[PDB]
Amino acid sequence: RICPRIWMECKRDSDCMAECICVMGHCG
Amino acid sequence: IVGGYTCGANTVPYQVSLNSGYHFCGGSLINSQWVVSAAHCYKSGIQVRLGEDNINVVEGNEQFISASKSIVHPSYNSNTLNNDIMLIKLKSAASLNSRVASISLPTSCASAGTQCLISGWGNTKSSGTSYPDVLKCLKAPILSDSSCKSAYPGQITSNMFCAGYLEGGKDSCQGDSGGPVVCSGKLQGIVSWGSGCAQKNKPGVYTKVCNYVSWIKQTIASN
Ligand SMILES: [Ca+2]
Repeated sequence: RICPRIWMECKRDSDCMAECICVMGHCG
Repeated sequence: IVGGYTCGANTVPYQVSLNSGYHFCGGSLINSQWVVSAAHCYKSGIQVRLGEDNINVVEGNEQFISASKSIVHPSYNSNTLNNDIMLIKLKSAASLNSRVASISLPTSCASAGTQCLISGWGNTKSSGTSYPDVLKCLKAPILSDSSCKSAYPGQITSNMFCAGYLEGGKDSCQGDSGGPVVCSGKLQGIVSWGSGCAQKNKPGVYTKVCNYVSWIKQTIASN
């Protein structure tokens, strides 16, 4: 999947960019 | 950076940290007033930190300058990450010295097999989380066009290249975005994206800087 390598906090999958997912509080 | 080593304080003088209350992306100093990073790293009110090693500790060689303006590439596509490059003008010119120096723009594109240096303060784990306080480095070769396209079917454009190892184990990762890929003393890439970090047959994808040299030179001289 396409997941930008930017550091970002998250509470839910939808908080992340492109196809990144919220893996335990961090987009990845 | 996953599977890398520690660079050593100020051994990568062109490396900068983009900070919005915290480090979120890296960047490369190209001249006293300009920094190149990834377009997906855009944010208003960015503060650029130069001459950094330990991002938590003040060591005396740092320079914190606010970004005055950020130019995103006209054809940047946030969905495909095509043309993922951005230019940031500093509010004040940075003082160049032994710890803070610019990196040269390339005159030609690099070939597959060329060893490059990738650096950043991003995650150091493929599974889990671990963010470093000091700058990490990784030496990785540019992969062939064929290898890159087979790894990411239909997702690689002419403005991207793959660098890393198909065996996995070493790669850039979240927090490394916008950072440099230097080959032969020239800025050839910008950390952009990937599927996970250091996964087998899933190398990092970088913005091919050689395709943007004239655009960069024009922009810098017109703003
Ligand atoms: Ca510091």
